[PDB]
Amino acid sequence: THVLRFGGIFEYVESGPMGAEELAFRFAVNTINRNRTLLPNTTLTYDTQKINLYDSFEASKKACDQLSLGVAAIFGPSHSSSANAVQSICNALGVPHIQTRWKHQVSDNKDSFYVSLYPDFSSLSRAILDLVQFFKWKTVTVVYDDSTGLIRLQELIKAPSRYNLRLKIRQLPADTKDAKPLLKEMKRGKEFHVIFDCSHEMAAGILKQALAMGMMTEYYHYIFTTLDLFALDVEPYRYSGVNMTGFRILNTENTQVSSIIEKWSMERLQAPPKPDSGLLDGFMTTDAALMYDAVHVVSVAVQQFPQMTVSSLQCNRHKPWRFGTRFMSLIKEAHWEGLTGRITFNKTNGLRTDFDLDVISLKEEGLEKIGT
Amino acid sequence: GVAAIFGPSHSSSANAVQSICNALGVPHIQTRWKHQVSDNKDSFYVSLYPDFSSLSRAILDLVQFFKWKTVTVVYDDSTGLIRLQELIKAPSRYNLRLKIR
Amino acid sequence: QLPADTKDAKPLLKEMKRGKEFHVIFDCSHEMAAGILKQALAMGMMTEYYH
Ligand SMILES: *[C@@H]1O[C@H](CO)[C@@H](O[C@@H]2O[C@H](CO)[C@@H](O[C@@H]3O[C@H](CO[C@H]4O[C@H](CO)[C@@H](O)[C@H](O)[C@@H]4O)[C@@H](O)[C@H](O[C@H]4O[C@H](CO)[C@@H](O)[C@H](O)[C@@H]4O)[C@@H]3O)[C@H](O)[C@H]2NC(C)=O)[C@H](O)[C@H]1NC(C)=O
Ligand SMILES: *[C@@H]1O[C@H](CO)[C@@H](O[C@@H]2O[C@H](CO)[C@@H](O)[C@H](O)[C@H]2NC(C)=O)[C@H](O)[C@H]1NC(C)=O
Ligand SMILES: *[C@@H]1O[C@H](CO)[C@@H](O[C@@H]2O[C@H](CO)[C@@H](O)[C@H](O)[C@H]2NC(C)=O)[C@H](O)[C@H]1NC(C)=O
Ligand SMILES: *[C@@H]1O[C@H](CO)[C@@H](O)[C@H](O)[C@H]1NC(C)=O
Repeated sequence: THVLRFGGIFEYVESGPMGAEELAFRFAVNTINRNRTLLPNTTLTYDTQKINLYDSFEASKKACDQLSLGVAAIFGPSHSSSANAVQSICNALGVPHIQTRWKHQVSDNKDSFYVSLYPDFSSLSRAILDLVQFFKWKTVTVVYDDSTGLIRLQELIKAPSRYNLRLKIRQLPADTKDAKPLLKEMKRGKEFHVIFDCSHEMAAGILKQALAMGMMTEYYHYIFTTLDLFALDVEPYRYSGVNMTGFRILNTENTQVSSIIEKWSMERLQAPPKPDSGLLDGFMTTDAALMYDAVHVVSVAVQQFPQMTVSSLQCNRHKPWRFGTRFMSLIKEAHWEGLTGRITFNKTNGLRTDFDLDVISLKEEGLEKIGT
Repeated sequence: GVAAIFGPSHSSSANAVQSICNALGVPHIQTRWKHQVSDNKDSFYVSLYPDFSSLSRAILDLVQFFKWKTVTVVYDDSTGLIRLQELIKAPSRYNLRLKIR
Repeated sequence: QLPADTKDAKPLLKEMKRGKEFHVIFDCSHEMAAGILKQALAMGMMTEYYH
């Protein structure tokens, strides 16, 4: 009648409540319900459960609990261990499974009811590979942190088979934040061009230890992979003369979009985020930005189909959801220029391989856009 | 009611049944290599297939007894690049020139 | 000469970095020597080329 119900599975915080991706999902449902102009007949409710992100069975419990309670979509357990579990819950039951962060798609996965609003690393990799040729390099050094990130950079590893690069691949130590044994080698090894593959939490920690090593002269050039380089405290580095270069998807250029981020920080007012870390405060990460888009993309789909009755499904009984294929194809065919530019999926797999990045770089006047 | 589960033998479903066996306590004896995620906090699993952290140095020893200076690693699926970590990272410490296809 | 009023000697050190001067014989008190040595780090003028 006037109610639809989205699911939700998030990490269980203990110290400091309501973590980062949970706020993005709550702020999105409240926004669409408030601004009545979009979707003007039904009100969205939510059933966010909280698990550990490294338990593929605690995820499978809370997935069937939301299926028994009755939902219309599950917005991702957001980690490669339990994402593959809840995806195959949603395939047998028929319910869509909107992911929000990249995982390893196995090449023979025969599932269909999933979309991935995080940009594919089959397209980010060629965006980096284009950017190591506009700068005309012949010797790079890919540094990653966990072993899954080597699958993230396939097209950059396979690149010296067709171009003139000379790859040298290193790995950060897994346990500590002390990568000074690594950087002493790279300073001595004459490697001035680095393509770091880290999260922005670990990218700030290397960028402080690359300053204490004196490896931040005007001879170096760091390309970061993460789409959160705009949220770095780059003020200790802006005068030195380095050229950090990264991509950026979250459109700050639009006034209608940057109004949301200004309205984001007022609920983020209760956050002293320990400013001795290296992260700017009051900025919304790109992982929370995609969850705010993922609610609106499905909200476009329910607008184009008012015949949804949220039924309750059993797991132990095997029966697909009767509005499955009708509602899933509307999600794969959608457009919504929300926070992160154009959201349009790919009809073959269901991923996102068509997006609009902004190449950002470091200058003395801050961290500025130099291309698209 | 069993005492052990002898592996679903593939990287998609091995990670599922491993985390079934961790919460239930039952051992999970694997029999073929998968991608161990570096932050997996499970304990009830053994892997009788030899690790590719040790096969990789066995290959890297064998490309030096033959005294090579130019190799060409060819793999088939993308998981196999994680299989050969220590051979890709090798020209940072030796005199090889890797070309990966 | 350092500016007399401020502790901001970044207009000075931008010239010395650009002027290729790698050898400096600073005459300061240790209160002001610590303040220049922090601003010589934010300018990136503390590589292994300087003395
Ligand atoms: C849905 O998703 C699928 C993925 O499965 C998309 O398919 C991919 O589409 C991209 C489009 O960019 C294809 O990219 C193309 O591949 C080239 C690779 O070079 C090969 O071929 C040349 C010449 O034959 C050889 O020399 C070489 O050795 C390789 O064998 C790339 O060079 C091109 O992409 C990029 O080119 C340059 C990079 O330097 C830049 O201009 C751009 O970054 C450009 O993107 C070329 O476009 C890719 O092969 C497809 N298949 C995959 C990944 O398996 C679908 O397109 C998508 N559907 C949509 C969007 O509707
Ligand atoms: C509430 O929704 C309405 C209807 O969309 C918004 O009005 C326009 O929204 C579109 C995109 O949704 C913008 O491109 C237009 O610029 C908006 N028109 C204006 C600003 O006159 C409205 O902006 C939404 N409310 C808020 C607070 O953003
Ligand atoms: C790498 O470093 C500099 C330092 O940020 C980049 O910026 C230029 O800095 C010089 C200082 O001598 C200014 O005169 C230029 O105007 C700056 N560039 C622009 C576009 O404003 C510089 O762009 C980078 N150079 C290379 C070759 O990568
Ligand atoms: C649904 O919303 C539209 C808005 O244009 C309205 O015209 C229509 O009457 C609504 N349907 C109802 C209230 O059943």
